[PDB]
Amino acid sequence: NLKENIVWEHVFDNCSQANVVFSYREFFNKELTLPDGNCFFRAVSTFLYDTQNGWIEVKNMCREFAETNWDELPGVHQYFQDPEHYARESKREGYWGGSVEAEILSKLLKLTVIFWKCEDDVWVTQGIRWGDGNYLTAINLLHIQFDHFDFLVPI
Repeated sequence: NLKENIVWEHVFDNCSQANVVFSYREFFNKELTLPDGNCFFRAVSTFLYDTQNGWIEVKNMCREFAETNWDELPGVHQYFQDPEHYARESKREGYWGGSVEAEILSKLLKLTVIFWKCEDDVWVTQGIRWGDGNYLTAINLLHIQFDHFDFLVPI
């Protein structure tokens, strides 16, 4: 029961986490992303544009929100000194998206972002969430081994 039986526990700022056990195919259809280091941005691109091909625009909008709204990003502050530092690192070859950008996008887009942990391509066992919504009002990502992210579309 994804709408009522989840015990989300505060982590930090707008981030919470939970043990939540379900076969993801009962609630979602999975859309694969290219297995490169841009997979997080590819998954969000699929949500925004119906194609993973716009992943650079997602990286761009994260950098821009860091510049215009730096004060609202305490999670980002744990890892980056200022917006210019974030822009420098996120443009680098080999940068991998994740929790930093989940915070940024939840606040830029004003919706919830959820990472659903799944290690056997069937069963989710944990969630981590930025924002206060449930999965129907969220960007849902399947978070599998080696920090690969695929996109999940609610049924």
